[PDB]
Amino acid sequence: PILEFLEEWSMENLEEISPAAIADATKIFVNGCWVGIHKDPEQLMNTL
Amino acid sequence: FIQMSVQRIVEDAPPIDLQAPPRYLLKFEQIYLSKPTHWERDGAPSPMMPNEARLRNLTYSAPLYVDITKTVIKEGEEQLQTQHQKT
Amino acid sequence: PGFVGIRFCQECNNMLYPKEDKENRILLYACRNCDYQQEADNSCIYVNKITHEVDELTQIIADVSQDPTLPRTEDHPCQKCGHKEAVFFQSHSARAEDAMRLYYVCTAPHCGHRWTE
Amino acid sequence: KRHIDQLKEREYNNYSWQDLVASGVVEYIDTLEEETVMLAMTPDDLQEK
Amino acid sequence: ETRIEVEIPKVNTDLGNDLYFVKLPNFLSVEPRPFDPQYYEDEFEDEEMLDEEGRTRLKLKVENTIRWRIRRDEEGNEIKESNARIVKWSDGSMSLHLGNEVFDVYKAPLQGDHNHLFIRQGTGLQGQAVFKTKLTFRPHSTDSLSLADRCSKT
Amino acid sequence: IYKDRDSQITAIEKTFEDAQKSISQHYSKPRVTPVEVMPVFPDFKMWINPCAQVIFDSDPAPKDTSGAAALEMMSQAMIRGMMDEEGNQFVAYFLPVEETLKKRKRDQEEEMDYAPDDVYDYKIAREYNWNVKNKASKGYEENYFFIFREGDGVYYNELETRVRLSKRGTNALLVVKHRDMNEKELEAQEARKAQLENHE
Ligand SMILES: [Zn+2]
Ligand SMILES: [Zn+2]
Repeated sequence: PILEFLEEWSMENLEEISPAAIADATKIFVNGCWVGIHKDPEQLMNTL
Repeated sequence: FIQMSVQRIVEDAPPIDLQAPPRYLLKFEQIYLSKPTHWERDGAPSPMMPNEARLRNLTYSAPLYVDITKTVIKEGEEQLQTQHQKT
Repeated sequence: PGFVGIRFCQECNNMLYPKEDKENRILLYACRNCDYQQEADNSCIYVNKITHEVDELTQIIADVSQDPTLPRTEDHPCQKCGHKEAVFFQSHSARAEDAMRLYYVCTAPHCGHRWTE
Repeated sequence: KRHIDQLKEREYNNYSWQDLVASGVVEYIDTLEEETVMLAMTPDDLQEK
Repeated sequence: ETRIEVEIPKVNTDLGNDLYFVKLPNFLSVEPRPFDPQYYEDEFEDEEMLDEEGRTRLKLKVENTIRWRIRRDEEGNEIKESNARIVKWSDGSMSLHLGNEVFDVYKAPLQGDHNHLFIRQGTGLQGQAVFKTKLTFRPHSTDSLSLADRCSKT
Repeated sequence: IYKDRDSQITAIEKTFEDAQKSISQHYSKPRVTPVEVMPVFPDFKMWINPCAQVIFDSDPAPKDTSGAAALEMMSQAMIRGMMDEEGNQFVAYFLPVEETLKKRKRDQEEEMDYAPDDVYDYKIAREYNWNVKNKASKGYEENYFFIFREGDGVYYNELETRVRLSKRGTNALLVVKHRDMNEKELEAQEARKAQLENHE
């Protein structure tokens, strides 16, 4: 359910992105799996 | 563990295929659990209460059953899929 | 001088190595699996900063102003926007012996000015 | 105060600990998350000073 | 000011006095069709595939479902009869009486959440009300995959 | 118990009979008297309209309008799908202007649905990205809201669609002119009314 919500939210999967975007974004780990990146970590944490 | 992990362990197990030609599948499907029970020589059922288990030095345990489906294929892709229930 | 990065071949995108023009006495960055070549401009192929005078302000990121566990002060307003509140903290990075120096970050959103005193 | 009032009568109204968690007034925090928490020992720490 | 002229129908609502957000627990279900014993379609889930867990869920679903039926009074007038009644008590607490089963109704302020009621009209949603309070139902008292004993050892 | 079809029907009929027993005393507290006993019925009036639950990430109330007026302003807000120049579909959140609220109050006091020749102006407040979940989407939990109509009963309605808005300079004025319901919308209202009727 959390992965579904994250995809549904503004998280970008790891195969979809270009490596240039990682630098300033927030990596997102779920149970130790790096599953994507997010550009607005603060409000994502608020939502969660 | 009882409610999720046993079923996951059973289902994650790879089905066993045997070659002597005839082949077999033997897939385990679903697990059932009874309540703790004791049978004497008569075989009449009775709930094993924990105090009786303490006094008679019994193990307080429940029997585990599983649904098994056996399929046999020899020629012409003829399926002999038979199901054994509550094994 | 500072650190000298690395270059990648335009064709195979492999690392370029430094070579000199024996005949012309010019520094070239030349691939080693393909045959691409390039003309250097820095002329400094290597650097080693023993004193390790590195700027901690470059590493600070403005997001730490959202950390609720950092102390906040109202006695060091930031120059860039004059906001009165900042978080402060120490470097806590190896290669920091006199590391009790404080660093400040403005807590006003969309300013994120880092400084030291 | 209303949460305390409802808990005082938990025998009758059936308002339980689970309702505190459901109303978002209490939270479970594990050690890693505790690393990021700013924790008051008592509500006296929230009083202005 | 770019003026976008849209012709939308006016929805006349009647939201009464109090609007409460309800998250139905797993043990309470709502059947929207009227109960007519002649037309009452039963679940009649395949006996076979149910487990003891499903049965307790089915039994709890039959008794704890809010239903309504149309009964003809003596004078032939169709009176809508509900199987559920909400009682406002003198102390301000609400209890839901479903048949003989009592569920305590807790009024909790939806603090933090912004639940709004909208109506879908054509290609847009029209706001109607903001949900302020959530109702939670609990059985008033504790007094409100298994298998049966195998007949022979194994 | 409830193995046979007939046994299930009798148990349900028994619940209706039990609900008709007059409630005079509190089940547990002897000194607590029932103030009002209201039967619970489906909302026969509002079921015709498709109700949606909209969850905002942040408070949609305009910063400057505090208190009682913000709730009235938010209760009449309009959300419309907008396509950006790049073809991306976003939802603009429109709030009524003060003038519209006065015109609307006149309509409510004068028991007139809408003044045919009145233009109700809405001003765009915020743009949102929309997630819509309908009854047909896998995992949609059916949520209800209860309406207490004093003296009549408690009416429950379903939230068929759940819209979650996550925060994404268009001074866009949504000019709404009210018209009468078209035949297709009325047919849709009858189809929804039929869900409350026992489908022969
Ligand atoms: Zn190369
Ligand atoms: Zn600043």
